[PDB]
Amino acid sequence: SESFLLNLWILLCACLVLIMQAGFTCFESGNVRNKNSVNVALKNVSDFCVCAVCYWAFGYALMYGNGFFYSTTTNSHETSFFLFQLMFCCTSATIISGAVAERMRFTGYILVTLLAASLIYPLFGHWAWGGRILGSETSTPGWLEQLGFIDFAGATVVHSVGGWMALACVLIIGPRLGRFNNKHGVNQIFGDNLPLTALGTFLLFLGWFGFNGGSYGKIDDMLSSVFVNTALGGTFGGFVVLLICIWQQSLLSIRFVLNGVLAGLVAITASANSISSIDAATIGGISGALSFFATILLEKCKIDDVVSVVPVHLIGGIWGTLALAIFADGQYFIAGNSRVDQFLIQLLGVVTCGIFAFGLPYMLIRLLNRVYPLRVSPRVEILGLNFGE
Amino acid sequence: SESFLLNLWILLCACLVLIMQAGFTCFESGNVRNKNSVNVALKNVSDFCVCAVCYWAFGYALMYGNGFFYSTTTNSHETSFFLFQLMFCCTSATIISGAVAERMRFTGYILVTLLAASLIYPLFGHWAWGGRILGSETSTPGWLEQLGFIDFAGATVVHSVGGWMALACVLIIGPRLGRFNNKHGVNQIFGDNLPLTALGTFLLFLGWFGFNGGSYGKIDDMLSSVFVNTALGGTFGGFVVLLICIWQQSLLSIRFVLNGVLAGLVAITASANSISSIDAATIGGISGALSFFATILLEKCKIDDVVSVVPVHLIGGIWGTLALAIFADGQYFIAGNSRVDQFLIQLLGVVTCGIFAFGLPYMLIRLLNRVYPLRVSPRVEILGLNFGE
Amino acid sequence: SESFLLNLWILLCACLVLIMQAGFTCFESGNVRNKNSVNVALKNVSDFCVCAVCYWAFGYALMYGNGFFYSTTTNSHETSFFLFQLMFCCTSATIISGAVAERMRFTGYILVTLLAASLIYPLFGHWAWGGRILGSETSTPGWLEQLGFIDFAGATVVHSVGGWMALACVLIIGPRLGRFNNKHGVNQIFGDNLPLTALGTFLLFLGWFGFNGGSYGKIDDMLSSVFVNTALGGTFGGFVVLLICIWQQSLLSIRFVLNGVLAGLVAITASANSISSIDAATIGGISGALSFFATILLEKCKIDDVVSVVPVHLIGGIWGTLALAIFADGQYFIAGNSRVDQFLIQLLGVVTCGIFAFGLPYMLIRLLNRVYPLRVSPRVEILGLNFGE
Repeated sequence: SESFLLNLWILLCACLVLIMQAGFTCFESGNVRNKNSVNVALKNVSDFCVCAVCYWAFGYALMYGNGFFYSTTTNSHETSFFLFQLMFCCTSATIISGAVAERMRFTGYILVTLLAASLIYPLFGHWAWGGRILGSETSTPGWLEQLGFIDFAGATVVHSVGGWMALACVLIIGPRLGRFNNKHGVNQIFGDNLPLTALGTFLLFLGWFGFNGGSYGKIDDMLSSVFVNTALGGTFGGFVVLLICIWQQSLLSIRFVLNGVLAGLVAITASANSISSIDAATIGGISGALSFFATILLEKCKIDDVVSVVPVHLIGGIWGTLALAIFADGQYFIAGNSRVDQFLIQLLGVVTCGIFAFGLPYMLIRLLNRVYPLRVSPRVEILGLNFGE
Repeated sequence: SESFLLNLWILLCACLVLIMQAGFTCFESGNVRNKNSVNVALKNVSDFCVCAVCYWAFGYALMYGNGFFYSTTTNSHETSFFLFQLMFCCTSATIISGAVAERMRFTGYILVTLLAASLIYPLFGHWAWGGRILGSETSTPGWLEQLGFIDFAGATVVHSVGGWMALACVLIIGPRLGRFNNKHGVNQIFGDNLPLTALGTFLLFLGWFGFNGGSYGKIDDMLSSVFVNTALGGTFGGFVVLLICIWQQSLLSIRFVLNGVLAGLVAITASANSISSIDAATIGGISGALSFFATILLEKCKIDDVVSVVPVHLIGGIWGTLALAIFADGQYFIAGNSRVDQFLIQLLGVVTCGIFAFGLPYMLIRLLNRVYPLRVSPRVEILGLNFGE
Repeated sequence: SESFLLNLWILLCACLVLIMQAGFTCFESGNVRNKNSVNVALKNVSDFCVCAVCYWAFGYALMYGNGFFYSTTTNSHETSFFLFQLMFCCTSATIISGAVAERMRFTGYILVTLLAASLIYPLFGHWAWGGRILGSETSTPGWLEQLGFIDFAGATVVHSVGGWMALACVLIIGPRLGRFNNKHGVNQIFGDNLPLTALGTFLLFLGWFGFNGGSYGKIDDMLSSVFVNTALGGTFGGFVVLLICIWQQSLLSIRFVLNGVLAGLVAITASANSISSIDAATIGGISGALSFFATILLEKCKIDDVVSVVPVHLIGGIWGTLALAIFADGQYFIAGNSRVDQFLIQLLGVVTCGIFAFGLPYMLIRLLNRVYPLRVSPRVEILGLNFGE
C-alpha cells in the first residue's frame, strides 16, 4: 500500500543520513593533522552514539511531544519518522564536531554534544517543526511554525543551530596554536588526508539526497524535482567556487570547492520542494560564493574554524532560509502573505535561531569553561590529541 | 504489487550487505600496520569473490536444496533471496579475514575461505535456516530449526560461525611477532589508519540495517521497529563502551568504542524482529561491555585477535542468541515452549554451532597446516605481507 | 502506483551512481603518489560538478531532444530519468579522469571534461540511446539504435567513450616521468593508498548495481536476474584474475584483481538484462582475463595508463558489446536478425564509437595542445601536482 512504501522510503532516507554521518567523519578526519585525526574520528563516533541515546531517551519527547524512551505506538509512520529525526539530531551535533578540532578536550566536547542533543536542538525543532509529525492527525505546531516560518529539511533547524553552537565553542576555546600571528598574519594548517575529505564530501552529497527525500514527507511525482534541486544546488556551488579559484593551486582550492558543494547543499536544504531548477542553481551558486567569502572573512577575523562549519552550515543555512522567501513559489506560503512579509518571517526565524542557538550555548559553555576548562594544555596541542588530554 | 516491492527491498538490502563488505575492508585495513594493509585489502576482495563463486556454484544448493550453478526458477522472490544469502556467505568469511591479519599466508587464507564457503557455513545454514526459503511453498526445515532454534539475521549462522573458525585459525597459526612477551606482559600494535576504521564501522552500521531489513522477509509496519532496534543496539553498545573508557586516552579507546558498536549490532542481529526498544538498548549495551571484557580476556589469554573478531562476532553472537530467549516476546516462540525451554534450545544451537564451526575447522586446518604451513616465515612478518610470502 | 515506485527506484539508482562517483574518486586517489592524490581528488570533484552543469544546461537537450536548462515537464518519469542520465555523463568523464593522472594540467583536464560533456558523450548517446526516453510516447531513435545496436547500460555509450578519449589524452600528453626507459624497460609506480582503491572498487560494485537496475527501465520479477548477473560478472572477473595471479606477491596483484572486478562489471553492463547467470560468469571471467592481458599489452606498448582505464573500460566495453551478440537471447534482438548479423551490427557500433570518441577528440585535443599545452612542466611533475602548475 501507500503506507508501506512511504515507510520504506523514510527508512532508506534515514540510512542515507547515516551515510551523511560517515561523510562528516571522513570530511573532518581528512582535514586535520595526523596527530589529531584519530581523536576526530573518536569524537565523530561518540557524538553520534550519545545523540542517538539522548534523542531516544528524551529528545523525541521534547521535540515532538504534547515519547520518553520511545516504543511502538498506534501511528504507523511514527517509528520511521523517529529514526529519521534521530538521524537529524546526530547530524546537528556532528556539524558541531568539525569546528572544534585539534584543541578541544574530548569530555568537554561530549558535554557540548549532550547540551546540543538535550536542550538546544529539541527546543528549536519543537519551535520550528512541532506540528510536522508524519502521519499524526492532531499535532499542535510550534510558535515559529504557527507564525509562518518554513524550513523544508532544516537549513535553520539542523545546519544553522549546529553552526551557531560551533561558533560559540570556537569563540570560547579560541584558535589553534600557530594559526594567527600578529607579525606574519594568517598561517594555513593543511590536512593530511584530503582525498578522504573528498570522499566524505561525496558521501555528504549522497546523504543530502536522503535528507531532502525523507523531509519531503509524501510520495508523488514531484519528489524527483526535490532530488534534481539537491543535485543542482550542490554541483552549482562547487562549479561557482571552481570558477572563482580557477588558476589557484591545489591542496588549498580543494577545501574551498568541497565547502562550496556542501554550502550549496545547505542552502537548497531550506527550499528544495518549492523552487525550480534555475532557482536551485542560483541559490547553490550564491551559497558557494558566500562560503568562499565567509571563509576569507573568518580568516581575517581571527576566528579558527577547521573545516569551515560557519561558512558552510551557518552562512549557507542563513542564506537558504532567507532565499526561500526570494525564490520559492507563493503557493507554499500562508495565503495572504506576500514576498516581503515572508522575508520578515524567515528573518525572524533566523534571528530567533541565532539568539537561542548562540547566546544560550555561549553563556552555558562559558560557565562550564570557567569551572571545567575545555581547551587542552599546550603540550597536548603540540603533541597531538590522539595521545591523551 | 507486493511481490515487486518485496523484491526491490531484498535487492536494496543485498546492496547494503555489499556496503557491509566495504566497511569490513576499511575496518580491517585501517587496524593493521602500513606494511600489511594492502595484503589485508587484497584478502578482503579475494574472499568476497571466492565466496560469491562458491555460493553460486554449490553453496546455495547445499544450504537450501532438497540449485547447482543457480539460474532463474519459477519462484519470484528466490533470485533476490539467493543474492541476499550469497552476501551473507561472503559476510561470514570476511569476518574470518580480520582475525588472521599480518601473519597468515594468502593462499592458506584462500583455502580457509574455500572451507568456510564450501562446507561449514552452508551446512550450518541448512541446519538453522533450511526452511526459510523466501516465497517457497513446501520447504523442509533443518533439524535445529525444527527443534525450535530462532535466529533472525545470523548472529549464530553468520557471526558466530565466522568467529569460531577465526578463533580456530588464530589458535593454529599463533600470535604475531612482538605481541606477547614473558617479561613485560602485553604490547599493543596500533593500526595506521584508524579514521578508516571509523568509516568502516559507519558503513558496517549502514549495512547492518540492510542485514536486518532483508532478513525480515516481509513488508509491513513493523519493519521500522527492526530498524529502530538495530540503531539502538549499535549506538547503546558504543555508548556503554564510551562510558567505560570515558577518561582513557585516544588511539586505543577508539578500537574499544567501534568494537562495542559492532558487538551491539551482532547481539541485536539475533532478535531484532522480536524485542522492544528498551530490550534492544539493554542487549546492545551488555554486548558492548562483554566485547570490552572479552578483548581484555583475550589479551590475558595470549590469543592474538587483530581487530577483535572473537569479542565482537563470537561473544556478541553467543550473547545475542542467548538473550533472544531472555528478552523476546513469547509469541515468536514455538507454542508450548516457555522462557527456560527456549533458553535450553538456543543453548543447544550455540553448542552445536561451537562444535561444528570450531572443532571440524580446527582439525581440518591443523591437518592442512601439518602438510602446508599457513604461517609466513619470520622475515616476511618482519618485512611485511605487502611484499610477498 | 507503478509510476511512483518506478520513480523512487530510478532516484535510488541515481544515488547509487553518485556512490560510483565516490568509488571512482577513491580508486584514482589511492592509485597515485601522495604528491598527486589531492589534485586527483580535486579533479574527481571538479569534473563531476562541470558535467552536471553541462548536462543540465545543454547535454540532456543534445542527447534526448527532438530540454535546455531542464525544468518540470508533463512526463512523470522524465525528471528521475534526467538525474540518472546526468549521473551517466558524470560517470563517463570521471572514467576519463583516471588515465591522465600525475602529468596533466588541471585547466586542460577541465577543458577535456567540457569537451566530453558537451560534444562527444551527448552526440553518441543520442545516436545509440535517442529513443530511450523513460515514459515518453513518441521518441525517434538514433540511427545506430534504429540499425539494431543494443547497449543495456552503456558498455559502449559510457565506458568505451570515456576509454577512447582517455586513450587519446594519454597518447597526446605522453607517459609519466621515470615510467619507461630504454635500458631497463618498464618501471612500476605504485600508489600510496591501495586499501582506498579496494574501498573504491567495492563502492563501484555497489553503484554498478544501481547502474544496471536503473537502466532496466521497468519493475518486474526479472530485475533480480539483472542484479545477479551484475554480481556474478564482477566476482567472476575478480576470481579469474585471482586465479591468474595466485602466487604473485601483493602490492601489484591487488591492482590486477580490482581491475578484473571492474572490467567484468564493464562487460556485463552491455547485456545484463538478456543473459543467463552462466553467461554472466563467463563474460565477466573473460573480461577479467582480457583486462590482465590488455594491461600487459599497454605496458609493452609504452602507453601509460595510471589506473588502467583502457584495459577496464575500453577493452571491457568492446568485449561486452561484442559478447552481447554471442551470449544474449535471440528474443532481445530485432526480429529477423540472426546471431552473426547482430555481431556485425554491434561491431558497427564499436567502430562508430571508436571513430567518433577517439579520432575527433584526438584531433581537437591535439589542436588544443598545440596552442595551449596540457602536460605540466617537468618541475611540476617532479615536485607534485598538489602544489600548483
